[PDB]
Amino acid sequence: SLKDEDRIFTNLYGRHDWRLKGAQSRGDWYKTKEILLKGPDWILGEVKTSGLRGRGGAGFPTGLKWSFMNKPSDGRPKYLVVNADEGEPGTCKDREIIRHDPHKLVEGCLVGGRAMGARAAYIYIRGEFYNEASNLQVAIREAYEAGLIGKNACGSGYDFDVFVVRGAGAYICGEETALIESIEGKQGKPRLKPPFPADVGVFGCPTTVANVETVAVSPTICRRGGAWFASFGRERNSGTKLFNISGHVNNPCTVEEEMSVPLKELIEKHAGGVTGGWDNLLAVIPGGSSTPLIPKSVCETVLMDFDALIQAQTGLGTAAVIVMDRSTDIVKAIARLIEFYKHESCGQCTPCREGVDWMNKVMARFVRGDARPAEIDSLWEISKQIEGHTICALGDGAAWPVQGLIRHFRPELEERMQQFAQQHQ
Amino acid sequence: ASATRFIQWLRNWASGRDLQAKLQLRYQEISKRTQPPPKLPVGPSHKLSNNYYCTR
Ligand SMILES: Cc1cc2nc3c(=O)[nH]c(=O)nc-3n(C[C@H](O)[C@H](O)[C@H](O)COP(=O)(O)O)c2cc1C
Ligand code: SF4
Repeated sequence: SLKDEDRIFTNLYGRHDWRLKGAQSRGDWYKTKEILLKGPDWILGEVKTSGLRGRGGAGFPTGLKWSFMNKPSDGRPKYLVVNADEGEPGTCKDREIIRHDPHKLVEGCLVGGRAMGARAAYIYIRGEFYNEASNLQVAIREAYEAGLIGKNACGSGYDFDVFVVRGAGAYICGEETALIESIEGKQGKPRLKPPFPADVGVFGCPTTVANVETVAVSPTICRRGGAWFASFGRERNSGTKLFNISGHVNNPCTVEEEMSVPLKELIEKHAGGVTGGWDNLLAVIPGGSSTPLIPKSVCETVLMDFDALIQAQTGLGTAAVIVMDRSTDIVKAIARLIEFYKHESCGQCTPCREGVDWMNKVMARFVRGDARPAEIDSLWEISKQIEGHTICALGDGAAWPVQGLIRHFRPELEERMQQFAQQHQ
Repeated sequence: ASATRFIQWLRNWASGRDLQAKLQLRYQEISKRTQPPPKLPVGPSHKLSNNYYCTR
């Protein structure tokens, strides 16, 4: 019932030595000829039966999401979009899954090629990653020259070629409409999701946006057994998600741990700073930056799962650990995260461009402590107003963590406010 | 005669008691320039949180 320690049979293995010829020796592209020969009903049906959750910072299940982009009849040719850009600060899945083992992500494009019915595949990498982009292109150069992608792919009629497209230092490549608009040529602003979803219009084509970690699970489900990825973890949340332990820790390391693992044991397996949850003031974030900060009272009992964490009023989506020490300031740290959202908000929705930017200016006062005690109670209502009324989910991501400053905290905020007001006046 | 001492006896004698509360009656307790600058208090609004017009 409980989550297994690390798991000996893991999906991700490339970390020590792999280039191009080493991928065949490790265990990649083994059943590529058999997977391409199999129909779309067998490929998408296996993914639906396994029940693999969304690896990206959304929380939406993949099994239903891939089904919309099946396309029975369409005029415009279908495309495949793989968003490999780095998400929230803390999540370092992009730097590990692309630079070390690039062929694992390339196998997902071929496996998801015949399944979705894609004519051309796009791999979108962030502008900050240039050393990772050089390794990704060289692996694609070795793949195309060998004769496995393009024209005739593993003895099949479907011809799909992967092309790397570099961004330019933008966080607004997160949303499904945002990454589509960035590759389209226009400014990096997300289109309205309710009328035209991903399957309706993306670069003038019915497409599907997927994370690099989510794309890496597709050859693991196809080549190896479907029950192997389904059994490990919880009943609702399935699939081994790479959770990176970062922040105030003695040894920060990204580990490929199984789903529904306890947070007290997760810090112990990667070796934390002061303690797992005793010595240091526990204000560790269950997500990258989007999720609200978890208190010391509810941390050891709570499990790091895709569904179970949301029930404890801290929805982990980005799948990253950000631990905070007793010596480090809690208020000053999250105020920088809001300042991060100030720089990285696109500027469409007025509750975000004039909301989050206004939220940062109020939060800057809270660090110095020149605010009224009534201002804490007000700010909780503004954060509620931002969360519900936005185009993209960055408005959500800048609303959840500031609500975490109101819940479980507030004696920390009042003591900073009362002492600074008495000293100045 | 214009002396107040003798006159006050006459006005008290001729129908009803007088003396106090004069016709002019603007001698003492008449504050000029009102007061030092005051601060006007705010109602059930002004203080933030739960001040929606949906409720009001
Ligand atoms: C603040 C925020 C940032 C995100 N950043 C990324 C990202 O960098 N890359 C990505 O693939 N998905 C990101 N996502 C998830 C998106 O919603 C994505 O378009 C899609 O849902 C991923 O689908 P999948 O989980 O089925 O792969 C982000 C979500 C949020 C709320
Ligand atoms: S929520 Fe903010 S970042 Fe997202 S589309 Fe609206 S204005 Fe742009």
